[PDB]
Amino acid sequence: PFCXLFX
Amino acid sequence: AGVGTVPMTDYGNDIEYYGQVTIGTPGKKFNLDFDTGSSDLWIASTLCTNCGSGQTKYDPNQSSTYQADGRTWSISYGDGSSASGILAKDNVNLGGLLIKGQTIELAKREAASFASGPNDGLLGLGFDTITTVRGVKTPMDNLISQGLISRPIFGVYLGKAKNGGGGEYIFGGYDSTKFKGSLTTVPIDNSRGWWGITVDRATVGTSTVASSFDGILDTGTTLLILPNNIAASVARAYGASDNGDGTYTISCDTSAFKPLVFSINGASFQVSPDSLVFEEFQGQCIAGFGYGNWGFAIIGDTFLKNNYVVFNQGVPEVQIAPVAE
Ligand SMILES: [Ca+2]
Repeated sequence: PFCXLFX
Repeated sequence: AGVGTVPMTDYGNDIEYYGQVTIGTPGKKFNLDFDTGSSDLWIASTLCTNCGSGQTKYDPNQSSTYQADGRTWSISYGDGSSASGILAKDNVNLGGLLIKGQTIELAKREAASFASGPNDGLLGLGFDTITTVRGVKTPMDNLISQGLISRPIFGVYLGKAKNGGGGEYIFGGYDSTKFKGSLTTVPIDNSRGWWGITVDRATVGTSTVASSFDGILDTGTTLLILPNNIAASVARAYGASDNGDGTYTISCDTSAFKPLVFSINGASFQVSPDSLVFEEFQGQCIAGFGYGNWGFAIIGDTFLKNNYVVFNQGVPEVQIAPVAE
């Protein structure tokens, strides 16, 4: 899974 | 494809979605992750010393429109990944829209997770208040000021791998073949530089698993990440077990599950039973919802692959409708 700035 | 239309590729089991962007003159095609949770446009480059052999790398020497810049940049994402390098200027072609003189960020270093993923970099679609370098106009800002879009919007369709994958972003318009019924307008709070909305409540069957909570619409996040208490309440409704790492183990058989319904601005939006299962590994299934220690939810792909969204940077606001399927 990805989690791109704040999270 | 129509003007401003970008077909997307669904990577794996709805892990992420990337589209082709042409950068430079004459230009090279790059696969970028379309991310509403960030606002930097960065790409792997030939200056990079720990980049993936598989990534397409921007080469300043091969673009007659490259313009050097003396600033550096560094980014660190919520999930611990990062990248850093120098700024530059060049032309970017987004679905036929040629943005002239866009600030691009060339990577010199990137996290291994990027080196081993499927994209060449990221296209940030968040607000300009969170660009890592002050004064950088984002691609949406330039589409608007260069008159490339006449409405400050982008329509987003993310497909489901189970139905063939795909997805489509339309800059400056939207496609009603992708959703059913009327769009619901939802005001956006961009005070933190994100597409923040308020969810009125969440129910599973007749049970109210959550009251109002804030969340951010993030195309760059795979799951539905909820604050601890809310995630725990949701998990109880489905008999999911906490893996102790921000994820849950759920039954691979979703035939018996009721949908997770969000009430937003008076309308119902759901996470269909099939979306409650993210991935299956050696007969154990990882749920489509996870937890994090924030007071707000990250409304990721689990939710967006079930609901079409028109993002309006102008108001700002969003228009949402259940996907046509
Ligand atoms: Ca991500």
